Amino acid sequence: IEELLRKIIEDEVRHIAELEDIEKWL
Amino acid sequence: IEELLRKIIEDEVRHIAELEDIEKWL
Amino acid sequence: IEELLRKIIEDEVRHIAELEDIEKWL
Amino acid sequence: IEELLRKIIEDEVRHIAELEDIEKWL
Ligand SMILES: [Zn+2]
Repeated sequence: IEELLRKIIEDEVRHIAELEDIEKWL
Repeated sequence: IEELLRKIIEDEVRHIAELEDIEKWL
Repeated sequence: IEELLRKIIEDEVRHIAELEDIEKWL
Repeated sequence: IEELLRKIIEDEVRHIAELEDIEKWL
């Protein structure tokens, strides 16, 4: 479970970058 | 942007499965 | 923790709707 | 769309805190 949560956190972190980039580009 | 949003959606979908699994196991 | 995971899942579910809507509108 | 993306980012940010807290507690 701990390693799985780590993977989910890493995804959420990538989403912050990706969504902030979309915000900038729009 | 559309392909990027698709990738983010796919991640969020995986998170639903993963978090629901953690809920079941806990 | 179980109730907190439930709240996170609910958010992720809302994101799928919101991101799919953005996909449609773009 | 820009305001909606902002709301999603805010949720993802809360998830990082919440998931990191779960990691610490587990
Ligand atoms: Zn998310």
